[PDB]
Amino acid sequence: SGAIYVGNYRVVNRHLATHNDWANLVWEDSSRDLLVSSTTAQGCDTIARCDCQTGVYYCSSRRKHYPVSFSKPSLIFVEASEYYPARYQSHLMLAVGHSEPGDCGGILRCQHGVVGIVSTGGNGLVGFADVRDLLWLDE
Ligand SMILES: CSc1cccc(CC(=O)N2CCC[C@H](C(N)=O)C2)c1
Ligand SMILES: [Zn+2]
Repeated sequence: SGAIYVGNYRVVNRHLATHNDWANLVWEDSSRDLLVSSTTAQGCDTIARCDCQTGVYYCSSRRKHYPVSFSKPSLIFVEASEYYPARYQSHLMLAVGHSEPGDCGGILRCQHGVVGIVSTGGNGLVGFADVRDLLWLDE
């Protein structure tokens, strides 16, 4: 679990969105596993606007942060799950690092701010949904 809170927006994994997220829907994209809902309170976070390929993510299944080198956002095949059929997930960045299903929502940050959230993983890999291209989150 986890979310990004920026301005009057809440960014979560689309497969973990609640009934309240869908009732306050701003934008969603199944191909990115992202959903953004509106909030009444002002959010705690800053979004990075950069091309960093290193950062640190929070891993809830270890209660620890880990440094990672990650690939640039790209289209990556993701096997079928209870939430989606087998498909290409876009804007996904991979890195070597521990992850389990409940780690989705953990934030990846660089020195400039929030880069994205855990969305996939397996076999010593961890995949992050990028949010740096969503310029409208800042206005
Ligand atoms: C098996 S270790 C693991 C680590 C992190 C996550 C997972 C689960 C996983 O990748 N998916 C299930 C939820 C939706 C995801 C998606 N973005 O399509 C795919 C598994
Ligand atoms: Zn950066």
